[PDB]
Order: sequence, then structure tokens, then C-alpha cells
Amino acid sequence: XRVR
Amino acid sequence: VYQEPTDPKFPQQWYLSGVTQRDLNVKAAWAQGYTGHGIVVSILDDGIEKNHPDLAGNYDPGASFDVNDQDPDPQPRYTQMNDNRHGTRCAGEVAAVANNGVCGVGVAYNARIGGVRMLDGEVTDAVEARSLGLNPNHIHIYSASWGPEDDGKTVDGPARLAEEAFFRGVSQGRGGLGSIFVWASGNGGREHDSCNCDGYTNSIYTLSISSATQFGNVPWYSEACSSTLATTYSSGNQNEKQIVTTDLRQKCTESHTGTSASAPLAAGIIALTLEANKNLTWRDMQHLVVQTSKPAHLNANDWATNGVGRKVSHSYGYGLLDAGAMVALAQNWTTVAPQRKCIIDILTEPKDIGKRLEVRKTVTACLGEPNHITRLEHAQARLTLSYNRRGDLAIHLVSPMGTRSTLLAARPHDYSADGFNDWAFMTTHSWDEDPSGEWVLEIENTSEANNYGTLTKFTLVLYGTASGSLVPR
Ligand SMILES: [Ca+2]
Ligand SMILES: [Ca+2]
Ligand SMILES: [Ca+2]
Ligand SMILES: [Cl-]
Ligand code: NA
Ligand code: NA
Ligand code: NA
Ligand code: NA
Repeated sequence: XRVR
Repeated sequence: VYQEPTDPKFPQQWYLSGVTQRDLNVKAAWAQGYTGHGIVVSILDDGIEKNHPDLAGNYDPGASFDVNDQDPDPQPRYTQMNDNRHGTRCAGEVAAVANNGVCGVGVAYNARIGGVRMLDGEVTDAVEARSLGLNPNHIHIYSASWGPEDDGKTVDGPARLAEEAFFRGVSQGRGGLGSIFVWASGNGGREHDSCNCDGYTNSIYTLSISSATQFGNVPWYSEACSSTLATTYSSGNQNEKQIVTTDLRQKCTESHTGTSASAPLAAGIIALTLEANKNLTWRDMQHLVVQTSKPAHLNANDWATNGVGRKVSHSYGYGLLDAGAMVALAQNWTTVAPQRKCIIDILTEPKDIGKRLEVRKTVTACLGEPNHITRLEHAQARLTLSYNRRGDLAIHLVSPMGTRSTLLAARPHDYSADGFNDWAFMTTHSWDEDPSGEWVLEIENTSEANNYGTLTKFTLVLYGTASGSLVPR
């Protein structure tokens, strides 16, 4: 997997 | 009588109010008396600087948890690179304190704001589920400016625990009215990503929010898809202004950017809307967004008018949020009828895709049954197909009212041979249309290559009601  | 905030950077918050009409019309909601009092928003991210000079007055420990370390304190982990600044920037957009001589103001500057520290670590299914399901009878609105990788190749969505959290949240959260989940539609524009390949944004339980630049254009990072509901301003080129918010280490920043800034602004506007009517259900909120959002002066090459006269774009959904119009419409809102679900299995045999496949089906949308739908909300085309190069596919769905939704555009970087396994492509573009009649699914190979595959399942899933329509726009 999860990215900002 | 209403006096606007005096904070030093409030004049730089061009997206909250201006004479130009290129704004979210938030001051008009403030002047009606709605500033977020009594509403609780939680930022699901890498933490929240709870002692920040412009957050401390609104911080809510009941809206906060640290899932990465399993403790109550969501304070970010400080590093030299300031990696964990992202959640604090999102929080200030929602609920930075007003009239305190510090930085600017949140959209809902009297709301209570918390954070879930959950991105700073391995983000498992269980981590997402514990964050989405945090204190669901205290938190009203959850804001998520994160998701699967925007490489333009990934197809990924919530796994079982997270999907269970969404369903528990909208069913039992907020006293049964339903948790409000606000999602950033994504930053994969440069990779030609599609936010319908993202199951968080593609979910009917989230309000997926896209971005517009100050000059009203589709930003470089923007992802187009049919599941996006509406738009708020964010950053663009270096001549366009950016978002003003609280930064890590108790600072103020005027350069918050990307899809990340759009969801918190929508979450703040929804907080104002809940203050104006605390009895709104999760579906009520999406109806309000559809009815009040404003296309005008947003530039796109794909604006289309749907079957009930509303303009819709794959870059912007129904357009820019309008906070003044949201809170005005919310006050005397009549709760929508219970949600009906009509499941239509389209195929009688598998179909080779080849260069192009068109599947036509005339439906009755559960005529004569308690799940009869004459007023569509979300529609899904749940597709199972094999194909040798997934990113060469483009998929369109045409409603009986003639509204053509792009379910999937070409993704040049998606080389996958995995196909789609009951993937629920979702469109908001036929909201309020009668779904009876001929639906058309189009699958086409957009490349010159000799590609091959088979569509083995097409379930058309319609959600909606059978009462309460407005005269078309
Ligand atoms: Ca902690
Ligand atoms: Ca302030
Ligand atoms: Ca994406
Ligand atoms: Cl369902
Ligand atoms: Na319920
Ligand atoms: Na969604
Ligand atoms: Na029809
Ligand atoms: Na037709």
C-alpha cells in the first residue's frame, strides 16, 4: 503493498 | 455577521473561498453555521502529529489508534527524510484550527480529528481491517489517501477482513446509518493507471474523489475511471497554487499535492454536511454528492450527459464538490429507501474476445420482485475473463439510457496474463437512471497484436431503489  | 478566519495563511487557501468561483464554496457553508462541530473524522495514514499547534485544539484520541505498533498513540515516527508527514498534512486539510494565528484552517475547522497510524509498516489485510473498523460508533468519517501501487499494472482490492470491515461499517457503523469512507482515487496518471483496477476506490462503500488543478484541468497524476464520484481541487503545475496544511514538526506547508490532498478536503465537506443533518445514511451522502457537484469550468475531453441530464466525466465524476450546496440540500433531506440489489447473470456460454466482443442483454432489473430497481445507484459488471496481455483491453458498458461508461481503458504497462477473476468494475455514471432495457458490454483489443482470450462470466449487479425520482436536470 500500500502506498501513500 | 459571519467573519471569515483570520489565520495568516487563510488568504492562500484559494480552494476554500475566492471571488473567482474556482473554489469549493466552503465559506458559504461556514456562513450557514456549519463548521464541523460535533463531527469526528479519522485520517487512516502514517500517523498524526497530535500536538501540532494547528491540530491540538481539535485532536480526538477516541478517533485515533496506532495499528502499526498496537498502542493508542498515533504520533508519527520521526525520521530525517520526514517520511511520516503524510497523515499530518491530510489531517490539517480536514480540521486545522481556525482563528488561532497559526497556518490556515481546515474545511471543518471545528470538527474533531484523529489519525490511525497504519501505513508505517507492513500493511496487511488485518491492519486495514482494524483501521477501517476503528471505533465505528464514535468516528463518523474515515479518510484514506493511500491504496495499491499506481504502477499501471496492478489489479488489487481489499482482501477478506478489509471487505468485511467495509460491510460492517456501512451496515452497523454510526448507529446503523453507516460509516462514511472517503478515498483518494489515485496518483497513477503518468502510468496511465485506471482507478477501476483499485478495489478500494472501485468499491460502492467508498466515495472515490479525484483532483482538479487551480486552472480547472486534469492534473498529471489523475487517474480516470467510472467509479469516481466527485472532485476537489489539488495541485497542478508550478504556476498553479497548492494546498495549505499542517506539516510534520509543527510546521506549516503550502505545497501539499496530489490525489492525497483531494480526499481530506472531501472528508471535511462531508463533515460539514453531517453537521447539517446527522441522520444522513452512507447512501444519502453519495446521493447528495451526485446531486450537488458542479462540472462548470472543469476542463475534460470526455464530459457526457447521462440519462437523467447530469454531466459526468471519468476524470471528475459529477464534478467539483460544492460545500454550500451540500449543507443546504442536507437540511431537509428525505432518507433514501433501503438499498435493493438485483443480480443478473448475463452469459449463457463463454465468448471468445478476439479483436472485439460485444455482449447485448435486455434486462428487466428484477421486475415483479422486492429487489426491482427503477432508480439505479451503483452498477457493477463483474467480469471473469482470460487474456494474454491484460493492458491491451478496453472495456465499456452502455446503459439502456445510452450512458457509455469506460470500465477499463488501455493500460500500456499492464503486461499481465492473469486476466480478471470476477472483478467488479463499477460505474457511478448511470446514477438515478432506470436500468430496465438493453445493456451493452464491449471488450476490445486496443493494440495491433494478435491477442486472445475468453469471457467466461459477466454478472451485471445493479444497486438502487424504486421510488423518489427527481425530474431530470
Ligand atoms: Ca504509537
Ligand atoms: Ca489555524
Ligand atoms: Ca491507481
Ligand atoms: Cl452487496
Ligand atoms: Na444499517
Ligand atoms: Na468507491
Ligand atoms: Na429502459
Ligand atoms: Na438500443
